[PDB]
Amino acid sequence: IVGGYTCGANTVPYQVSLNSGYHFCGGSLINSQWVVSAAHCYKSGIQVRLGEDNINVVEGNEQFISASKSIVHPSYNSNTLNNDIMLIKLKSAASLNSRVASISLPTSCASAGTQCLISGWGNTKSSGTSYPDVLKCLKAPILSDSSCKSAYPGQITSNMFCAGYLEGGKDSCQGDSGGPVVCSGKLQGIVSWGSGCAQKNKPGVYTKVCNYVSWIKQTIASN
Ligand SMILES: Cc1cc(CN)c(C)o1
Ligand SMILES: [Ca+2]
Repeated sequence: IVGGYTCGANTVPYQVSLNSGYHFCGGSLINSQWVVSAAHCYKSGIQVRLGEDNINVVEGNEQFISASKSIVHPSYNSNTLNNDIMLIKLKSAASLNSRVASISLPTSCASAGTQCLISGWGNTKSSGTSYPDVLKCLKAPILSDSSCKSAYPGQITSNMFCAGYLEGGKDSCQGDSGGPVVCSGKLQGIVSWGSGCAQKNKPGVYTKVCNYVSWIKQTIASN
């Protein structure tokens, strides 16, 4: 997250870190045994880390649970990043509490102008490289489909939306991949892609979660 703020320990209780020897992606806990992330975060050997603030220090509220299975969306295209969504099942159910909690799926799509919270352990620099240890947060509005398409000619599908600031300065970045965009207590987006970070007229692009609720529910119900 570039141009954000330090969230505060366990203030974003649905935020997970995906770890394969190191943090490589964010995710969102949607029930006691399932995480939603980006399909571009797919790899084998995933451990889900919940209750994290400082990802380099065991602070006492963590639960570390290995993934038993991952399900990449059947229509995910890695070139275009269309349908950039994946489900991860935990080998055992997380113990839910005030610091480890699920986030509700949307019942309807959020509109341009809706204020959301984006979070992650990604790069905090727009030019250089600096990775924070503690979770960073950014309040950002959803941008109109028209401005999103104008920002990225030929690249925005019906499964994507832009959020952030056309002036730049405040954005998601590398390492935030797969993490949450939460608006009014609903998971509306997944950190997906962009062009650099916090650059003028290049806002973050997010997977449009409301399009996938039926798939998520049916997949969970049979797996
Ligand atoms: C994970 C990620 C988010 C964004 C949006 N600035 C980029 C380039 O990479
Ligand atoms: Ca920790």
